[PDB]
Amino acid sequence: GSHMSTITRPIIELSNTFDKIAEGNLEAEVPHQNRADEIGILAKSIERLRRSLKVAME
Amino acid sequence: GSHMSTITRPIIELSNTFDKIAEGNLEAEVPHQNRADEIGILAKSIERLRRSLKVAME
Repeated sequence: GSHMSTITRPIIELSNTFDKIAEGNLEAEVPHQNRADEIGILAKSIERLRRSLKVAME
Repeated sequence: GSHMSTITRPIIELSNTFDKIAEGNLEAEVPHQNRADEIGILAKSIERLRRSLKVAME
């Protein structure tokens, strides 16, 4: 592919985050958490799901 | 105006999906699964996580 645009950057990062969640890793950090636009909200949603997983394992 | 725009439609749908996942619901379906662009790939990632949750419960 091409890294000419920064739109691919957040999408690739979110993909890696989903993998770590599926594997049962509750230590990885979610990216773009400090964003304000719709991308920021989506990242926050992932973080919420991660927290719920930790509670279940506990 | 904003409602007419389809930019908010996919983000809102993804949010609802995250909620259903957090609640332990493995019956809800993921939207935009048939998409080809980066949005389609992201939806597929959510579906994979949902499947993993079902395996853990079972």
